[PDB]
Amino acid sequence: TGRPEWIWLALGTALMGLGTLYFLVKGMGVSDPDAKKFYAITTLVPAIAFTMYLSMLLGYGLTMVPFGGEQNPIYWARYADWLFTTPLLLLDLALLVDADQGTILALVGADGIMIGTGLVGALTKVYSYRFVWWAISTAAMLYILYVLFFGFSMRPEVASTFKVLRNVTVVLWSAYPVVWLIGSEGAGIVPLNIQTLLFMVLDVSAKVGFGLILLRSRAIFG
Amino acid sequence: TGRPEWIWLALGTALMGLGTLYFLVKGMGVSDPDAKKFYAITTLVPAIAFTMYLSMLLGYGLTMVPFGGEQNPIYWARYADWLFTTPLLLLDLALLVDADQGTILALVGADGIMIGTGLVGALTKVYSYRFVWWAISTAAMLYILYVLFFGFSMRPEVASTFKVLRNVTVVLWSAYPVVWLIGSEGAGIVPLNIQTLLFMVLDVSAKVGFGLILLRSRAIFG
Amino acid sequence: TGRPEWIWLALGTALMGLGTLYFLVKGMGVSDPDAKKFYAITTLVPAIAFTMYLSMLLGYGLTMVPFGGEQNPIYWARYADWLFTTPLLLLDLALLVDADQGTILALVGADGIMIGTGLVGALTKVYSYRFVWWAISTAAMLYILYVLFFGFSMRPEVASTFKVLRNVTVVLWSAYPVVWLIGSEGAGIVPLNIQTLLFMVLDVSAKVGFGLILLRSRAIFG
Ligand SMILES: CC(C)CCCCCCCCCCCC[C@@H](C)CCCCCCCC(C)C
Ligand SMILES: CC(C)CCCCCCCCCCCC[C@@H](C)CCCCCCCC(C)C
Ligand SMILES: CC(C)CCCCCCCCCCCC[C@@H](C)CCCCCCCC(C)C
Ligand SMILES: *C\C=C(C)/C=C/C=C(C)/C=C/C1=C(C)CCCC1(C)C
Ligand SMILES: *C\C=C(C)/C=C/C=C(C)/C=C/C1=C(C)CCCC1(C)C
Ligand SMILES: *C\C=C(C)/C=C/C=C(C)/C=C/C1=C(C)CCCC1(C)C
Repeated sequence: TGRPEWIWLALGTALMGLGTLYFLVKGMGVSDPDAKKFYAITTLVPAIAFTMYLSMLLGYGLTMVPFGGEQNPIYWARYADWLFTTPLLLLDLALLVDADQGTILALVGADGIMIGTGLVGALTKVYSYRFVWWAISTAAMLYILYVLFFGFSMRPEVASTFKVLRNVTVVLWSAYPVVWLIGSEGAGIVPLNIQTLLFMVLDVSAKVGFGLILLRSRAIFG
Repeated sequence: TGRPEWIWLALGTALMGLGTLYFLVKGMGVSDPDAKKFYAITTLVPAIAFTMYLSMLLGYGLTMVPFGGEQNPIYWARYADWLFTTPLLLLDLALLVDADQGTILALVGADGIMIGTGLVGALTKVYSYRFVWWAISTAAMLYILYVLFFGFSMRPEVASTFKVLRNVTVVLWSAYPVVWLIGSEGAGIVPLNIQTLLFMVLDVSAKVGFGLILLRSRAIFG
Repeated sequence: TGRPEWIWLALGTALMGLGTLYFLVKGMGVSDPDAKKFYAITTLVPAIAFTMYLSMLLGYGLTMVPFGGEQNPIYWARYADWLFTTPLLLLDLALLVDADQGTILALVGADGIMIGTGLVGALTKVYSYRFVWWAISTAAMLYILYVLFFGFSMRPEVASTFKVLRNVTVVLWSAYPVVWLIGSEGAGIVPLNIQTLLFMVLDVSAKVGFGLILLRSRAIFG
């Protein structure tokens, strides 16, 4: 179509779709109660992203936001996607390390604030304020990464896989506030099609790649 | 009023209301921890539907959607209703069979995708796309029914009641994608008042009738 | 700014902000699994309110609602705030008394109906109907307070702290339906700036003061 970013949305849609079907088939047969939780989460996440990418592709998950005296196309559906997939993702890490519930609630709450304020920032019409919400969102992100890095005796296999996905999480999650800032959502330093491309690549990395790593570990089996 | 479907919304409102009060009174005295969960769920579900039916009756839970070059009255509040009551309903069946958490998360997630994409379909302005979302929603439904049918040793009483409500669930839930397709939401083969009538009858069946069956079983008691 | 209520929104923002940082620092070091849940909740609640107060201060968490032939400024973000903080608050009391899950689900469900119908009331354009939703919301509140008062052997310390926060909860929560009724949201007997002032004072009392009392108790430690 007329939206140059469509190809990234179509590609994103296809890969989340393919990832969902992979994990869906991959998850067949799994009877270990613990393995099943990781499979459920890891299958659900790209299943949601699939529907959210398709809504952006079809034009539903997009709105227009006035700021800078300009009409800025804001794919709100990315935030809806993140609002559900990032706590699931954290759930993966919490179950991994048998996190305390209080810590999980801390993380999921901080996460909802993270996406919620990033959405608010994305939809805020007063340009300067966009970055106040960015800053607060980023602070919630930093809290989360802090908890994950310096909070989260497990078996060596758990500790081992946790360290991998933990380092993946930091680099990956940290890229999102940077893509937003430089992208058409924030400072408009990079145009929307490039920004969509970037977020697509991070999302598929976070929602299929991350799952491929997790589900490759015996750490998910009790 | 001027909306011919009002009587079905008024009737739906009254019966969910009456059902809530019934289960509320019925639930008094129940001290068994397990029985209390089934009562909580089974009381909450029509309590929510009551508020959602009343919002449709009063005109709040309704929006207008352009497609087919027509202004289509979409009772979005039915989806809000379903978004909360159908996982509760699944919760009833999961607790029944002592489902694994991973399986519950699978089900609740698939359920949210089911209602979420059905809502998206209901609000989609490009007519053809309405049915893409229908198809995806229906696929999530089929997944759920698959899990419930061929996934979900329990006591004979549990197995017995599970089989009943399971068969009820399949026929009942399966009717919804058919009513949407033929109704003014989808192909416009049946007009809105008839479609509302149909959904009211299914909702009261799913939100009061189903609860009457469940709460009639000793299966809910530990 | 031009909104006379801003100072109450700015003050509310500052105090929820200060409260969050206090509990955040206060919560450092806590390793007791149980204490951590109370800290997580009690820190998250004003963290959310902080973001919600700031959204009202900046003008994002506000919409205009036609009724009485007037344009009524409705701070929808207060309801978003409440929708998340009041179940957390109930969670605090449930964990306190080791509530049955069925009872918690009952409470959280009734709570969502409470805020959900109060939001619907706040956004309802037919003036009379505003109070039908108020009445239903209030009935859900009364249910909750009923459960908390005459439903919720614990150690004397638990029973002791529960009784305090329980009495706090009744007086505090009960003030909200009164402030809405007399405030510009309901009968317009008290103007919006006064109404905002009132809700700010209740919110800080409920979201920082209540937490200061809870976190002051050894009842939160296993
Ligand atoms: C361990 C196995 C079986 C791996 C195969 C993965 C297949 C699943 C579906 C396709 C997507 C997954 C690949 C993960 C890679 C990412 C981090 C990002 C790649 C995105 C872009 C397309 C190029 C890569 C492909 C492998 C599709
Ligand atoms: C087991 C007992 C006590 C049963 C009595 C149920 C009473 C509760 C409130 C009213 C509604 C419930 C009836 C369930 C029946 C449905 C499947 C659908 C009937 C809807 C339409 C009205 C006609 C039936 C009535 C019984 C109200
Ligand atoms: C037990 C200790 C350390 C108490 C100190 C609390 C400090 C935290 C942040 C500021 C707010 C908290 C005070 C709670 C009081 C309320 C019930 C309402 C007071 C609101 C208005 C401002 C005046 C009071 C202040 C103490 C800020
Ligand atoms: C899809 C899955 C994941 C891992 C996405 C991660 C999302 C974030 C870490 C987003 C963070 C944001 C911040 C910190 C500030 C700007 C707004 C964002 C929501 C993009
Ligand atoms: C109220 C309670 C229940 C049991 C309602 C069930 C709802 C569904 C099974 C709805 C399914 C839909 C699908 C499959 C596709 C069209 C959109 C719907 C959301 C109606
Ligand atoms: C912020 C924290 C808390 C304790 C707020 C409590 C909120 C309520 C008890 C609100 C109740 C309402 C009712 C009963 C009817 C009018 C609408 C309200 C949502 C204000």
